[PDB]
This record gives sequence, structure tokens and C-alpha cells, in this order.
Amino acid sequence: VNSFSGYLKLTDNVYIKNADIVEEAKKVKPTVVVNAANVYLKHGGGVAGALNKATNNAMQVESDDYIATNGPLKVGGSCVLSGHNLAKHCLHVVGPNVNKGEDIQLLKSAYENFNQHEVLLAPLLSAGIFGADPIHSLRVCVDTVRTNVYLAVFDKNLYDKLVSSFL
Ligand SMILES: CC[C@@H](CNc1ncnc2nc[nH]c12)NC(=O)CC1CCCCC1
Repeated sequence: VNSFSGYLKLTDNVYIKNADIVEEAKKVKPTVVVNAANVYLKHGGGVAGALNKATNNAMQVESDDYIATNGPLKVGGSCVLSGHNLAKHCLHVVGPNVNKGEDIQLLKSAYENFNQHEVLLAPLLSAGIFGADPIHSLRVCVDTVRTNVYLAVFDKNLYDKLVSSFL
């Protein structure tokens, strides 16, 4: 038993809710919150800008030191950093950004990072400002992630469409 509330059950291991990931994080304080990152860990908008704003920019400061030491992430890759005031850890995961021309096949690789963590609070990768089909992202999630994932979808209208089309 965990502390996530009002999630609809999609599969054995995938749950979904119409919620702002920042508000879910602040209420739950999960072990892992997933950030929808880019390779430079420049957290400007969408999930990344919203989480970073909620950390008072501490996420960005930590991320800049990470990049200065390690260089950019790979598309499809990830790193574990602090969750600051939102979670124990933040798993920064880079899904492909279709609005930049990146291979959508890399979305499966991105979701594979979730399997290194038993339970995660996460957004829909590559969707929203990253430009990919959200129904496809949810499908890849369900077909790739084997650990327990609690998906927070910000847009109400999209959430209704995702559930109603899941089948
Ligand atoms: C589906 C991914 C999600 C990612 N963004 C966020 N996901 C969770 N919590 C967040 N808090 C702040 N941003 C958050 N984007 C949205 O839902 C917005 C809709 C995308 C399609 C077109 C209509 C808008």
C-alpha cells in the first residue's frame, strides 16, 4: 500500500489521474518524481519548468553542475538527481522531442529508465510541448514499464481522451 489517491487503474502496474505533477509531488512526497527533461537539463516549460519553479530554481542550479561535470544526456537517457522539496529523488528522463525531429522509437528507451525504480510519479513523456501523439505515449508506457507508475496528466481534456480511448 502507498499514498497515491484517486488514480484510475489502467493495468497491473499503471495508474492515471488528471493532475499537475507538481501538486501531486507536494502532497505525496514520492520516492521518485520523473521530470520530462531535455539533454541539457534546461528546465524552461512543461513539466520541467513547473517542477523547477516549485524548487525555487534549486533543480536548475543542481542540473547546471551536473552538466558541467558530465555533459549532456542522451535522448532516451536519464539521470537521478535530488527531488529537492518535491520528492526524495528526481529521475530526469529525456524523451524524443518531435518538434526537433528526434526518433519516436527512442520513446521506448526513455520509458525503460522507469524500470530501475519500484514506484514512480511521472508525466507523459514526449507528449505536450515535446510534440508526440499522447495516445501513443501512454501505449508505450503501458507496454514498457513493469514497475509501478502513477501518471499525472495536466490537461483535463487530454486525460478524458486518454482514459476513454485506452480500451
Ligand atoms: C501530456 C503531457 C503533459 C505534460 N505537462 C505536465 N504534466 C503534468 N503535470 C504538469 N504540470 C505542469 N505541466 C505538466 N502536458 C499536458 O497535459 C498539456 C496538454 C498537452 C496536449 C495538448 C493540450 C495540453
